Amino acid sequence: LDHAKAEAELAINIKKATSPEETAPKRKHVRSCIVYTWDHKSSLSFWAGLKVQPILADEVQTFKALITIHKVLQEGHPVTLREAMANRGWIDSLSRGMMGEGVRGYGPLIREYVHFLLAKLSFHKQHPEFNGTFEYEEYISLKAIHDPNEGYETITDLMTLQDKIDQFQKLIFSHFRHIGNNECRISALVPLVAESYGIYKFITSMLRAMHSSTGDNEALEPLRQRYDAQHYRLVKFYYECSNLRYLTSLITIPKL
Amino acid sequence: SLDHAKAEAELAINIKKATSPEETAPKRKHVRSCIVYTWDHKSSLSFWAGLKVQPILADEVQTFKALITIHKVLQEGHPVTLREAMANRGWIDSLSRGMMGEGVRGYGPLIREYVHFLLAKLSFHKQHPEFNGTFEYEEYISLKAIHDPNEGYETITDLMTLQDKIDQFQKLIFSHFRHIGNNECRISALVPLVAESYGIYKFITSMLRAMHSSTGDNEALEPLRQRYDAQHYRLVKFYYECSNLRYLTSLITIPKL
Repeated sequence: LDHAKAEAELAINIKKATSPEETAPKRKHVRSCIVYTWDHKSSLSFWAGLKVQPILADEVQTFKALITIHKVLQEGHPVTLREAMANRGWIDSLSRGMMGEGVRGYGPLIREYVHFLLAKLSFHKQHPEFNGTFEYEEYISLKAIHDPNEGYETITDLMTLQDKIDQFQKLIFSHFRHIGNNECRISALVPLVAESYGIYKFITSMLRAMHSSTGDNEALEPLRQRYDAQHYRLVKFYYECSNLRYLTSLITIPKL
Repeated sequence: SLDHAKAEAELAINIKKATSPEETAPKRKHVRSCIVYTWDHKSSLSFWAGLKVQPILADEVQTFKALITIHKVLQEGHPVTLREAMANRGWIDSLSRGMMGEGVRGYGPLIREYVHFLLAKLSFHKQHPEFNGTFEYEEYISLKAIHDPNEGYETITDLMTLQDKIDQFQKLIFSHFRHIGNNECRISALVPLVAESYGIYKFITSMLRAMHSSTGDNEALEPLRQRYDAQHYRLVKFYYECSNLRYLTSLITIPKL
């Protein structure tokens, strides 16, 4: 069967994406996990595949699994987000540090990632119309007229998610050991840049759209103030990212 | 902005849906519509009047949800809302009295405590109209405290009193958590209390810091330092208990003290 071929191949992708190698999850295999969700309009074999891995024995393998999960939530078929809701309990179980076991010290990073991913899934449950990177043009195309009162509440939820990303990236930067490169730690910043920029772009477009063309727009000033605060804070994050040679080799850091 | 009569009619629908008997958080877009109304018309009078022809007191969940909605409108509405709220103190008080007791679902004590807190909040804003409803930080308030330390002392004391009200109320809300049910309606009241407590905390911290440099009288401010420390440790515990609530953390960032 070519069906059994497809299942066998995804199993290899998940395995190799979460190997013991202390670096970024192998891109071709993470890419193949993402593609699988689009090809079959289903992520069920992805979640099943991760559950049968020997990933809890090494905290690097657990951390690489969470990076892979994050990327698949971001870029996979929309159903991936829906099917992730049933796996909240399993995702929460990864926040342990049984084996690893703090020789390289990923425990705090694993707990912070699990907290973030559950917060991401909480948002997508509340706001199912979004895709994994909060695309504005995809979001606003689904209806003719959009409620600015829903828009206000949605932005404050996104800003709260932006705060979790900023806390998490700062924790990753603190864990950088001086000599000998931190490629696995730095690789987690790749989807965090994508997440934070996705949020930034949407809030920019939506907050602009909500402003009445003339008048003071007094009601939106709390969002403007928090938007500006998060902008300058995101500039600092992206400046620190642009000075990492390994991170800039993987992605283009947004300007802002 | 629409026709006045038609605008009040649409606001009535928002108030109705926000205060429905569904044991949930007040439906957020309708609470937002109530807040936005005050900015659009530069007046909260329609909101207060709209609440008067919305039956809520027969159902404890509706009454508690109404008090959450009132709290959010006081926080985020046009500044005139706080002034116009003063004439509705008697009515807010009436929501608790005509006593029920516990109630079937146990919102009775939470209702009475929310009314108690909201009256204390309005008492503060009457005495101290320089602040806004959400205690959005303004450095100017600490500058006033530098130049008028007698006034600053009294304002810090009153801020601390309001902080104690929030601490007592949040403790009561946590004690009424039930293992059956998502606790969303109860937890949706904690959200504005966390926001308000932090705003108060930032003001107390900055004003008390500013007053030590200006006056140089460590003996006179010692009671405020003693109370500050106590309230700090309480607030850490409050924010710690909130950190494990996933509905709350999805809506607001908990401060790290």
